[PDB]
Amino acid sequence: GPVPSRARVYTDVNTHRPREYWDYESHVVEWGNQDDYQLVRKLGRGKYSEVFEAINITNNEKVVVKILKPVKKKKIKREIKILENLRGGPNIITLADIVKDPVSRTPALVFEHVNNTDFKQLYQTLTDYDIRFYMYEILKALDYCHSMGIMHRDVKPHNVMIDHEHRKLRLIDWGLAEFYHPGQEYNVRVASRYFKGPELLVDYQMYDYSLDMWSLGCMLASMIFRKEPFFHGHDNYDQLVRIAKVLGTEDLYDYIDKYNIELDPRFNDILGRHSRKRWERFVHSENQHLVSPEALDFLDKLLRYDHQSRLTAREAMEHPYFYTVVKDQARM
Ligand SMILES: Brc1cc2nn[nH]c2cc1Br
Ligand SMILES: Brc1cc2nn[nH]c2cc1Br
Repeated sequence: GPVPSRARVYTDVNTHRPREYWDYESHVVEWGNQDDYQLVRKLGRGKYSEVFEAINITNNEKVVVKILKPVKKKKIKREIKILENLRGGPNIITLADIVKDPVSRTPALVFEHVNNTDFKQLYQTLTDYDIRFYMYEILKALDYCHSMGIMHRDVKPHNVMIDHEHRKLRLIDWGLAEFYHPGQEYNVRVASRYFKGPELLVDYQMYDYSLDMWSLGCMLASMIFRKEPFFHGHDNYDQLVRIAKVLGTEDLYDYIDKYNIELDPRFNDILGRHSRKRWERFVHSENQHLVSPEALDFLDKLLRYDHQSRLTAREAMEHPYFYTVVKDQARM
């Protein structure tokens, strides 16, 4: 059987809180009236999504309304409880209200207004400095939610709303976020293909906060190398092969042996043997301005097979890559 794992940081934070904090199934929701709002327009968030710009009639304030997709209410209360727990945290989207349509009875979340400019639309046109600035901003949100015992699990450019004129950033879509409890085995069918950590791909269930750090690595790699996605798999099996071709197969199989992972039979033929590639392989004339020794050292320390080996959010924030950002923050 597989070898147990525990989080390097924030391991027992939920244990030391009242049951009410994390026992989201016992949470009682006071449902508001969706009649306090009027939808203005549908926000283009993809096919699955049902997000709208709206106006709160009571005070003429712009808001964003997310109509919850028919789901186990377990998941609904989970997203609500996580949002409520993280409310007011650095770069976390603010849940304003919780409502139901009186006729349909369908649940909906009302958020603080933000522009519909997600990071995917801006993150391939950024300067060196701005990549570091916004990465550091994302890291604030990750450290906070992890410090509060929550892993996001869907960290990707599409879930990062950015107001580039006022330099503001919000981490959004907490619908896959879950509370970390040491020993718990989690669902591995979370996150999007290109940002799925190796632990998800080999079906290692006892993962932690460090999942989000892999996803952050994938985003960083994609930005500095101008390669979208960085790991471009056909499916979940070929995704790990794409990773394997960069990180190499030696650390992969070492990782499998360390945690005694029963590797799916399909993987046997498709992985092969590959060297660990030096990051220089991905630098070219059109991306050389975004790539530095500091960026490559930072990237390397996020993208590890072994989830234990990856930088924590706080450790990442104190990496040399962010020195000029930290400096400028204190100046202001
Ligand atoms: Br306002 C509002 C109007 C709606 N029509 N159908 N669903 C709705 C949800 C909200 Br909130
Ligand atoms: Br825009 C937006 C989209 C979201 N998806 N899930 N939560 C969200 C919050 C906002 Br604000």
